[PDB]
Amino acid sequence: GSMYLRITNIVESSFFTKFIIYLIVLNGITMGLETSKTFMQSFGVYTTLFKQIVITIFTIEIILRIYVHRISFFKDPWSLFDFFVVAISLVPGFEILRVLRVLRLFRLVTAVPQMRKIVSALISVIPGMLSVIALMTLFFYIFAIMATQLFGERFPEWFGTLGESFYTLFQVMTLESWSMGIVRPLMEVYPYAWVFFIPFIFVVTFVMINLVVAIIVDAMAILNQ
Amino acid sequence: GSMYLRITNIVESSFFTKFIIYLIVLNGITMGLETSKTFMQSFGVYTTLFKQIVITIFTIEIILRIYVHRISFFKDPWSLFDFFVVAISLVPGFEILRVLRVLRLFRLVTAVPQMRKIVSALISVIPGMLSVIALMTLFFYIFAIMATQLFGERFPEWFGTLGESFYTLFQVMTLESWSMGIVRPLMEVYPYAWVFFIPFIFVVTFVMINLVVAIIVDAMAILNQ
Amino acid sequence: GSMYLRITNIVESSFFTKFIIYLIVLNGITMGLETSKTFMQSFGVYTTLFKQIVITIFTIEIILRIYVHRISFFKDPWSLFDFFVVAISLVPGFEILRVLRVLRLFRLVTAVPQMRKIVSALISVIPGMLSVIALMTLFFYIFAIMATQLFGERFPEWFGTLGESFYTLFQVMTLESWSMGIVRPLMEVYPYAWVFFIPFIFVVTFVMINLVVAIIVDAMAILNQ
Amino acid sequence: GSMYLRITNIVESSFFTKFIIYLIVLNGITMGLETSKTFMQSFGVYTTLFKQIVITIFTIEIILRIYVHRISFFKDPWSLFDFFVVAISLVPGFEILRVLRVLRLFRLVTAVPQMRKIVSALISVIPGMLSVIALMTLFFYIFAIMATQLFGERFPEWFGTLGESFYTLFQVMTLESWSMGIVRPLMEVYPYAWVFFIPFIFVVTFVMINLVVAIIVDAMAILNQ
Ligand SMILES: CCCCCCCCCCCCCC(=O)OC[C@H](COP(=O)(O)OCC[N+](C)(C)C)OC(=O)CCCCCCCCCCCCC
Ligand SMILES: CCCCCCCCCCCCCC(=O)OC[C@H](COP(=O)(O)OCC[N+](C)(C)C)OC(=O)CCCCCCCCCCCCC
Ligand SMILES: CCCCCCCCCCCCCC(=O)OC[C@H](COP(=O)(O)OCC[N+](C)(C)C)OC(=O)CCCCCCCCCCCCC
Ligand SMILES: CCCCCCCCCCCCCC(=O)OC[C@H](COP(=O)(O)OCC[N+](C)(C)C)OC(=O)CCCCCCCCCCCCC
Ligand SMILES: CCCCCCCCCCCCCC(=O)OC[C@H](COP(=O)(O)OCC[N+](C)(C)C)OC(=O)CCCCCCCCCCCCC
Ligand SMILES: CCCCCCCCCCCCCC(=O)OC[C@H](COP(=O)(O)OCC[N+](C)(C)C)OC(=O)CCCCCCCCCCCCC
Ligand SMILES: CCCCCCCCCCCCCC(=O)OC[C@H](COP(=O)(O)OCC[N+](C)(C)C)OC(=O)CCCCCCCCCCCCC
Ligand SMILES: CCCCCCCCCCCCCC(=O)OC[C@H](COP(=O)(O)OCC[N+](C)(C)C)OC(=O)CCCCCCCCCCCCC
Ligand SMILES: CCCCCCCCCCCCO[C@@H]1O[C@H](CO)[C@@H](O[C@H]2O[C@H](CO)[C@@H](O)[C@H](O)[C@H]2O)[C@H](O)[C@H]1O
Ligand SMILES: CCCCCCCCCCCCO[C@@H]1O[C@H](CO)[C@@H](O[C@H]2O[C@H](CO)[C@@H](O)[C@H](O)[C@H]2O)[C@H](O)[C@H]1O
Ligand SMILES: CCCCCCCCCCCCO[C@@H]1O[C@H](CO)[C@@H](O[C@H]2O[C@H](CO)[C@@H](O)[C@H](O)[C@H]2O)[C@H](O)[C@H]1O
Ligand SMILES: CCCCCCCCCCCCO[C@@H]1O[C@H](CO)[C@@H](O[C@H]2O[C@H](CO)[C@@H](O)[C@H](O)[C@H]2O)[C@H](O)[C@H]1O
Ligand SMILES: CCCCCCCCCCCCO[C@@H]1O[C@H](CO)[C@@H](O[C@H]2O[C@H](CO)[C@@H](O)[C@H](O)[C@H]2O)[C@H](O)[C@H]1O
Ligand SMILES: CCCCCCCCCCCCO[C@@H]1O[C@H](CO)[C@@H](O[C@H]2O[C@H](CO)[C@@H](O)[C@H](O)[C@H]2O)[C@H](O)[C@H]1O
Ligand SMILES: CCCCCCCCCCCCO[C@@H]1O[C@H](CO)[C@@H](O[C@H]2O[C@H](CO)[C@@H](O)[C@H](O)[C@H]2O)[C@H](O)[C@H]1O
Ligand code: NA
Repeated sequence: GSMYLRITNIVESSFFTKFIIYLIVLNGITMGLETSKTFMQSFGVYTTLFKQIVITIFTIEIILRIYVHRISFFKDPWSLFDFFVVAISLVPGFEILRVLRVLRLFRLVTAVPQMRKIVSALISVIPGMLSVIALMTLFFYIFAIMATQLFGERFPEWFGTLGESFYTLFQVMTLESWSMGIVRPLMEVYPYAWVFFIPFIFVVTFVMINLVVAIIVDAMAILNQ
Repeated sequence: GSMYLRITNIVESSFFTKFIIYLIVLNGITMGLETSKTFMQSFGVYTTLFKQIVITIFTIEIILRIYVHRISFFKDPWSLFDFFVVAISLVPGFEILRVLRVLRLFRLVTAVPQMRKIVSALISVIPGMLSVIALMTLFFYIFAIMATQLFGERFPEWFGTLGESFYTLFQVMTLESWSMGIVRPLMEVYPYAWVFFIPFIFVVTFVMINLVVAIIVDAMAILNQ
Repeated sequence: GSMYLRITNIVESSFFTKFIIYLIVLNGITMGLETSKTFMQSFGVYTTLFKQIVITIFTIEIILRIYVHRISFFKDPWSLFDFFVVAISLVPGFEILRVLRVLRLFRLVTAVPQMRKIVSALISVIPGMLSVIALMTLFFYIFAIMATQLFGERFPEWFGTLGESFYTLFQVMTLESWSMGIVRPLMEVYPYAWVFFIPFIFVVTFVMINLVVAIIVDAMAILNQ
Repeated sequence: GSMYLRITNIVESSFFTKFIIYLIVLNGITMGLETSKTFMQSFGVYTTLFKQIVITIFTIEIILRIYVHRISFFKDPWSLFDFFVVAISLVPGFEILRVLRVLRLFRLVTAVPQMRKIVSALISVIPGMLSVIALMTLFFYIFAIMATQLFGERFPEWFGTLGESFYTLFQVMTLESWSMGIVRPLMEVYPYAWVFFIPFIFVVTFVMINLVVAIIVDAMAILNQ
């Protein structure tokens, strides 16, 4: 009751979240310096223990947050994200987790209010995009299957798999080395390969243009009214 | 009369189109697995016959649809598309048709209502573009002819044909390896080649920008009113 | 007087301009077929004389047009363009003119009304762009001079001239092989070369974005009112 | 008093700033010609002294400007820029300053009113971008650290440093040789490298799209009202 009110008044105070922010920036500087190998021979003893103390502080502070807000902490996406980040950082995963630990720096966007505002502004335009995202995914899946069965035996590196055909169709979509890297080599053996790729590029570019216009008229519809 | 009303009540029922949708997704999974050669040695006997039964079901179900709606089925673009897809899938074409058979997966967009809504939204912005499309096609045709007669003998691979000059001008338009892949090699022998290509890129980029702005002010004109 | 009224009624009749249009499309087909060398061994005798008769018809028909409208023909940009095109096509220029002759196909846009409408729509957005065009040209000129004097001796092919530095800065602007083609080779000898090019790319991209937004708010300003 | 009023009437007269403008354009022509080495053997004696007289004139004329407007000259960004430019041009820096001297040509934008108007129009859209700029910088910093610690030992040239990982992530962002130049070489040894780069590209492209839409709705918000 009084303990609760006092400890919640600590958890949702400014100085608490500010202290967490400043641990975040200091530890961001830390992880920036830890990529330097000469630096690590000299100061690795210190930098590792600094990461240890920040992570215990974070785990304690989500213990307090989750104490204050039991169900609503798990109903809240930002705190859900802080939980899952410190949890990943807490697990001892074949070293692939060491690189995942630096995701804790993303907590900066959850701790600081303006960053939180812009990333929710970013997520909010995604609902309107689901229709075109699914249209494009189906178009890519149908074309990936055709590109695989058309070019897979003679070009195993680029189209031998459904997965590699996704990859290289996605490359083509970004128009990166499309004709010189993939189409023209293909035409040295399959001469009408452009019949598959020119339409692919045209439809993909037009749908991608329509995606971005679709966004604007949404941000404008909330504006003119 | 009563038979008609009963069989039309079956054809335009939800469960019918839903069953067709679920055959579509199952067969999409099927065609996804059929690109895998090891999978096919094991289960090709089954996967081929699954494709056989889905295609007979589709042909039966367009027989029913076309029965219900004789003229209007052929006046309807989505059903016209389903007809032509199953028809392609029904024809025994030098194996080039085997890859065309996976176009049947596109029926998913015609069967499901939201996909149908977004692709007609996509087609509908095309009318407004016809003017600029034809302007660009004429500009490409005039430039393709000049690039052919300017660079064709000394660069047969890139400009020896009107068709190859279309191709490589289209490549340049996507700005993919423009100077490094085509212009600079050309300048090693024809030093003023940039006089042809820099304007080409400028006019092409400006017209393409104007295309996309042209789209927005159309989607906005239906909005502000 | 009556002769005038009758011959002007012929020049500004539909069938006259339509006949000119159909000569244009036939001759476009002609010039398309003339790039084919095997075709020319067979039918070059005919195709050349077809180009001769169309060009005499065009010169006669601008003689009539300029007869009808003396000063205003020269005050009119479309007719100014037809004049200069047939004039180029009439001059016997070291064969560089043979390729310029196909510019006569552009007369199609001047003869047909809808094409004329869209290309003036295209020209009309250019006035608003003069400010940013001149800002960019000054920025390119200042940077081209620095890139020349910084990298010209050790990289004569890319930056040895002010002209070659324009060219390759323009290439960088289109982001085509920027780091792999130019920056990274430069850094193998001049390690801080990115200090010149990263800002260049940032400012160039931001100004180019601002150019395109600048266009939209103009096309919208004529709309919301 | 009277001297002041007379000398301020000279400094803020048109002909004064116009004369400075014409020195600027003449000296721009000069610096354009100075990159030419054959030109310099012939006329370098003259061109260097021309640059000497223009720079003394500029230093005198900012002496007069700063005389007229003591505090407000330093409170004014355009005059602050002219000051710092002539000051750089006045310092005798291991020849790295010789190339910086051509920045004096940028004074043209500060002297001429329309250029001044468009560049402040350009700066003014930057405030609204700070939120997304900082979001992207944090995302790049977190990913640069992961790309360094994931790929640095086996790819020292592209990811051996935090700085080189910034560079090549920025390259990927411009989609320049992404898969062919970096991802596919990486996959020859680290096969799941796309799990790092495909998301990177998706999030980076979406945030960059949102940046540009963010700009438009700002330029439109000042318009519809
Ligand atoms: C919002 C996010 C802001 C991001 C701003 C980023 C500012 C820093 C970017 C770093 C750019 C330079 C990196 C670099 O040059 O790397 C070199 C070293 C590794 O080399 P090293 O092995 O030390 O080689 C020594 C060679 N020697 C003896 C001749 C000197 O590698 C390093 O030493 C890297 C040192 C990085 C310092 C950390 C900077 C933290 C900035 C603030 C981030 C806080 C937000 C979480
Ligand atoms: C986060 C919010 C929404 C995100 C929007 C995108 C959502 C859809 C994402 C794609 C869904 C399909 C994923 C997929 O098919 O994965 C297949 C492959 C498997 O890779 P793999 O076969 O292991 O790679 C081979 C390379 N090797 C052997 C030499 C190592 O892995 C890949 O190659 C994937 C390549 C990129 C595929 C992108 C597909 C784009 C579809 C439409 C995207 C939206 C456009 C607006
Ligand atoms: C709206 C459209 C949604 C699209 C979502 C796409 C999700 C699936 C993307 C597939 C990405 C991965 C593809 C891939 O990795 O290919 C590998 C195999 C071929 O290799 P394989 O010859 O089996 O090599 C065996 C090697 N061994 C023995 C060591 C294991 O190739 C395969 O096995 C591919 C298996 C694909 C499964 C089908 C997935 C269907 C997803 C739902 C689509 C329904 C809408 C029509
Ligand atoms: C679906 C809705 C509307 C679509 C908008 C585009 C409509 C216009 C499409 C193009 C019309 C002209 C087609 C054409 O000229 O085809 C010529 C070539 C023939 O190829 P080919 O000579 O067999 O290729 C040689 C390569 N080889 C020998 C080594 C195998 O084949 C090609 O290389 C074609 C290359 C692409 C040409 C694109 C022309 C773009 C014009 C404006 C496009 C619209 C921009 C908004
Ligand atoms: C608004 C503008 C519309 C533009 C639509 C463009 C439609 C035509 C695009 C041409 C695409 C194909 C070009 C092509 O494949 O070139 C091959 C030949 C040159 O090869 P050739 O030397 O004949 O080799 C013979 C080989 N052999 C004996 C085994 C057959 O090269 C040719 O034969 C080219 C023939 C082109 C025919 C002219 C088409 C005119 C279309 C309408 C344009 C009118 C508007 C002015
Ligand atoms: C039509 C309506 C308005 C058009 C907007 C653009 C207006 C401004 C155009 C550029 C003005 C300056 C032209 C210029 O500086 O020409 C220099 C070079 C000379 O070439 P050169 O030195 O012969 O090339 C060397 C290659 N080699 C020896 C191996 C054969 O030739 C080039 O390399 C030129 C390269 C492209 C320069 C583009 C400069 C862009 C400035 C801002 C463009 C507008 C962005 C919105
Ligand atoms: C708003 C900004 C407007 C910018 C407009 C730019 C117009 C000029 C662009 C220059 C493009 C051509 C550059 C070029 O071709 O470079 C060649 C020479 C260096 O070669 P060089 O060593 O002379 O070789 C001689 C070879 N020989 C004996 C056989 C003739 O290199 C040169 O001679 C370059 C000469 C450039 C002349 C200066 C042009 C000033 C234009 C107005 C700028 C005023 C605003 C500040
Ligand atoms: C002017 C108004 C606002 C401007 C917007 C951008 C503001 C943020 C800029 C970037 C801040 C971080 C700078 C940084 O981390 O510098 C690190 C490296 C150090 O280079 P270094 O390690 O010496 O390069 C190695 C190459 N070598 C050894 C072979 C010579 O140097 C680099 O490689 C930098 C590479 C480009 C980094 C761009 C980061 C973009 C973040 C978001 C950009 C805004 C997107 C809208
Ligand atoms: C919504 C729009 C949908 C657009 C869909 C378009 C699909 C069209 C795909 C075109 C694919 C072209 O791929 C085509 O494959 C066949 C099948 O082997 C090749 O066929 C042949 O190739 C060469 C011929 O010199 C030989 O090695 C061999 O005799 C044979 O395999 C064709 O020469 C090639 O051009
Ligand atoms: C709406 C805008 C329209 C823009 C249209 C612009 C068209 C301009 C095209 C410029 C083309 C340049 O192409 C030009 O071709 C001629 C004709 O052989 C070459 O001429 C020469 O090339 C080299 C010279 O070293 C020699 O091999 C040879 O003696 C000769 O063929 C020129 O050196 C080349 O620079
Ligand atoms: C069936 C679909 C209907 C077809 C019509 C749809 C449009 C298709 C256009 C062809 C696709 C290739 O698209 C190519 O993309 C590149 C991207 O670098 C464009 O380059 C772009 O540069 C600027 C700067 O970003 C853009 O504002 C502009 O849209 C475009 O000019 C090429 O100018 C464009 O041609
Ligand atoms: C509006 C924004 C304006 C932005 C303007 C930015 C301009 C900055 C330009 C940075 C250019 C870097 O170019 C720099 O040139 C000098 C001058 O030789 C090189 O200096 C040195 O290079 C290498 C060093 O290993 C040696 O061969 C040699 O001893 C020497 O020439 C630098 O190492 C290089 O990094
Ligand atoms: C006669 C025509 C009038 C000439 C003026 C018309 C504009 C011409 C611009 C030069 C054309 C090259 O166009 C080049 O396209 C590339 C596409 O990757 C742009 O790169 C682009 O990145 C972003 C992200 O998409 C775009 O929002 C932006 O438009 C542009 O900066 C280059 O910045 C631009 O310069
Ligand atoms: C907001 C979104 C955030 C997205 C973040 C995504 C991060 C995911 C990064 C995936 C990185 C893949 O990088 C992965 O690195 C490990 C660690 O060595 C490699 O592991 C192995 O590589 C090869 C295996 O043949 C061998 O040389 C060796 O035995 C081993 O090092 C993996 O095979 C590689 O695929
Ligand atoms: C001082 C200036 C202020 C700096 C901020 C201005 C923005 C600078 C951004 C960095 C420039 C590189 O710009 C790079 O252009 C490429 C063009 O292929 C973009 O790729 C683009 O793809 C799509 C499709 O066209 C565009 O709608 C979008 O704008 C962008 O994501 C990269 O995502 C972008 O990062
Ligand atoms: Na490229």
